[PDB]
Amino acid sequence: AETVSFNFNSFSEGNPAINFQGDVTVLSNGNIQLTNLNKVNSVGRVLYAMPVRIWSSATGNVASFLTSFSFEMKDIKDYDPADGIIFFIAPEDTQIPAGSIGGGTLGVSDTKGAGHFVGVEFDTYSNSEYNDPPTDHVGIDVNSVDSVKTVPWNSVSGAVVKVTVIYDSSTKTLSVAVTNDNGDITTIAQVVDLKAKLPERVKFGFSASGSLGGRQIHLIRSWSFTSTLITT
Amino acid sequence: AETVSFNFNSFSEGNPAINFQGDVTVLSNGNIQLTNLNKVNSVGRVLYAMPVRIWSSATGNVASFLTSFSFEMKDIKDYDPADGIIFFIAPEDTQIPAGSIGGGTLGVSDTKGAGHFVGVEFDTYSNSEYNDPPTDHVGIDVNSVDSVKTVPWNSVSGAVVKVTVIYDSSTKTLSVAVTNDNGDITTIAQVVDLKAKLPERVKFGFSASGSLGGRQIHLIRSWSFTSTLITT
Amino acid sequence: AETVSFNFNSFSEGNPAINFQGDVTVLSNGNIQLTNLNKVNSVGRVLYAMPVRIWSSATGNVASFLTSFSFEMKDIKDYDPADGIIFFIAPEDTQIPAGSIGGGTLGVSDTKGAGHFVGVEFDTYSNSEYNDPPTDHVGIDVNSVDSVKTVPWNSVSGAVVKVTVIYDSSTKTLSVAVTNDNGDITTIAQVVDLKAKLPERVKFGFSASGSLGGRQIHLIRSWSFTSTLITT
Amino acid sequence: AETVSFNFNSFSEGNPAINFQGDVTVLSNGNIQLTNLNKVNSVGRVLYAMPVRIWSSATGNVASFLTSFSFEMKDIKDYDPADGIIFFIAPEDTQIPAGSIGGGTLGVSDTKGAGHFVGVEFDTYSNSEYNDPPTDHVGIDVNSVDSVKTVPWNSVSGAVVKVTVIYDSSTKTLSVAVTNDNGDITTIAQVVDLKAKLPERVKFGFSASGSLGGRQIHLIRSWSFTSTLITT
Ligand SMILES: [Ca+2]
Ligand SMILES: [Ca+2]
Ligand SMILES: [Ca+2]
Ligand SMILES: [Ca+2]
Ligand SMILES: [Mn+2]
Ligand SMILES: [Mn+2]
Ligand SMILES: [Mn+2]
Ligand SMILES: [Mn+2]
Repeated sequence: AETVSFNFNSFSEGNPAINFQGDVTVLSNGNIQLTNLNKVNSVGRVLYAMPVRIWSSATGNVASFLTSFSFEMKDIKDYDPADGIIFFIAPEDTQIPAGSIGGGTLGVSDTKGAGHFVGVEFDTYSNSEYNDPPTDHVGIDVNSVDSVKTVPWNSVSGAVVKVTVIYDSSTKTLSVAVTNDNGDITTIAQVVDLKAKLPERVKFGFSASGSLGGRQIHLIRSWSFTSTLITT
Repeated sequence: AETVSFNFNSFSEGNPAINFQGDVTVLSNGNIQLTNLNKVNSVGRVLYAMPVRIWSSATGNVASFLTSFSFEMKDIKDYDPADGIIFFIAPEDTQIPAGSIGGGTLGVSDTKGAGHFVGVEFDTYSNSEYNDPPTDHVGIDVNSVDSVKTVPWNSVSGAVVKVTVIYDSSTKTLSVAVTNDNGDITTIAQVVDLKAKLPERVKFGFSASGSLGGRQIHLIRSWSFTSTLITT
Repeated sequence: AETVSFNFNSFSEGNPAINFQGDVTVLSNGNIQLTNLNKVNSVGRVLYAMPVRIWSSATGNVASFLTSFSFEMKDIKDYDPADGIIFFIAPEDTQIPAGSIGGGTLGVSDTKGAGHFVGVEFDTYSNSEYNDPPTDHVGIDVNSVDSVKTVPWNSVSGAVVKVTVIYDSSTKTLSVAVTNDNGDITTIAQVVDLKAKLPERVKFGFSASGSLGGRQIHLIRSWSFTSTLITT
Repeated sequence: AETVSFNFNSFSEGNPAINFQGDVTVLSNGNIQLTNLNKVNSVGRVLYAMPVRIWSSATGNVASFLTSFSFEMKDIKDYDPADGIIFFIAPEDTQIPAGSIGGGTLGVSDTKGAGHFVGVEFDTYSNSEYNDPPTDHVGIDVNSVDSVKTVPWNSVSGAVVKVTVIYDSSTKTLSVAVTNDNGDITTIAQVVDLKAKLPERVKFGFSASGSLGGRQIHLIRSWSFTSTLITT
């Protein structure tokens, strides 16, 4: 029984359990703000320091994890809300793409839209070049921001959103259940083999980016985590 | 969107929001002791008053729901810790089986271990008659307690456990993630069609049965559920 | 040397192991409920019947003890949560203060809040009448409820809390580490010469007190304890 | 609050959560074995991989921590048991003393007997040079295997121990509570200022060494940590 869990009701520049990437910045309160509002093509990402082992080439067993977080996006004239937020998983050596252009890559892929990540994106700005659907949305991305599957979601300025991902390794089904402002929930799922698209040890994080014409406020609020691996 | 949401920190026998059925009683703090210990073949069930439409035959759309709740199963000599609690989903006119028999029917099935329902059971006694595993577990039950899928679980006496369930209409997946005391977490997932296996309107609830020689305590401590069915 | 250890996962009116006092009552899930909620100025206590010897005058040595216990306190309209639970150590003949008054005495002190005992008080009502910190606090008490040491704590309604308490004799330091629900721990410590405060043999127990305006649910869940006295 | 909890009921090589040093090896049943037998002057350390910041230069606050763990020492024909185990706290960039003699240093101090580290030790071999007591003892070490204070203890071949440590920041009182196979608890405490003896960030871990004449089995059955740091 190999478990790894943690809790964050407020973050802070300092706590080694958390490492920053890009323009993340800690707020007077406790929240985290990924993108910078004055930089062009900004990119921010944040992830748990110590990496997590999600499977053993020894037992072949895959790990199951339960997570949940609360973010919040918010408009800001005269720019356009973009591009959004992505909850990802990446090799223990993941850096913000080389000279990343930011924009709709969500700071996790390259210009073409690819990279070595598996995540959940809360895309608010529909990017043609990546086959985004003409509306805001929740989607599953694998080694590319050209989501494998998506789902009609609605970004609400100032709305405090709440997410809950459940990974059942016995089926390898990634399950996402978003909890909007008003109550309506949005659910998305996609059977993705982690042991096949990711290395033994990986890192869990949050990325958010903006273009030149679009910049929005990206704040992460809470992120509890627990992942158990079985070894026998 | 046609949503339905509620949250219970503690209940009562009066709050018409809850339907009590049988041995079900209510502690002096809000916990719902399902089974009675002095009675043999006891059966406790607590449905959620107001029924919920989980699919419109007109639109074919199946509702998606995210629920999380907490229970507790504490031993009591000289009996056995059987059979356990079950979070089921059954038609709006559902009632404890005609001339029930506690035991491993859990208050949802007949003698043959059959019935009209869908649920996540937390089994602690191996009743070979309905082909159960050899140890405590968590199974997904479809019109039967002879589970469709099982994962080895570990019930702990006087252990506050946490269950989070996500049903994603799109994939018709019933993701289950248990969070035992210590920290380790147990998960099991499956594909259920509800619509296929159920009427448009039903009720969500818990249940607990108790054989002749084996009785135990089944406390339901908290419960939140939010269902939504896109339709328009 | 001479050790005295025990363990309680449940209790039950019909066990010579514990003396009941006040308005105490045992629930169906094996839980000592201190205060009864339909009475003004309620005081129920509970303690190990067999008086334990913490120190002997012949040798001059004091014993060290290790104890852990868990309790649940829960809110309810229309009264306000108070006053709270207190783990205390008193003389072998310790009785509930003559003609109690409830309020911030926790069943150990009188009207002036002073008595013969030494205990840990998980406080929920700021009884300024006894120089109480303006928030749910934690503190060590020595012959009164006008704490020597206090620590901002935070009691969560309907939340299961654990507590480990250490008392080293060589330093006579009372260590206390409260583990809330969410995980963070609140701790407090102090120097206390039991030998100079309490008599050779003393009983250990729990006590909760209510008032006319305010009341709440006091649940003592489990209790294991161990103490060793050097005899040379 | 900035808590950091984890816990292992068993260990496994590779798990990025743990860092192994020296002669450390993991047994086939989840136990770690700090020392090597057929080797001379064996030293074995195991650290919680990720660093925990034990104090903030911003507020000046220390953190409190509640950790408990289980260790076992067994005799091997006809090498005398030596020297013992040590739960320590030291600067993250902590490595095994270059050219460590092992033995009475337990591999956390040099020949002289000093080193930058705080820690509780379960010493079991009279090392005149380090002013150790005449018998198996326990002690709170502060930058020297020459314990600031020790108490009599007793290593029992193949016996499993039970230790609970609590460091209350409000008093800077590190208190330990041992539990011999038989039952007697063993308390010892001391005021160590983890704010003034170490650097904001440290690593926790267990170290075990030996000699040529002295050798033995050191196993660590399970370790569970938790440390909250208030930041406001
Ligand atoms: Ca985009
Ligand atoms: Ca059964
Ligand atoms: Ca008070
Ligand atoms: Ca030594
Ligand atoms: Mn997209
Ligand atoms: Mn079953
Ligand atoms: Mn007080
Ligand atoms: Mn020593």
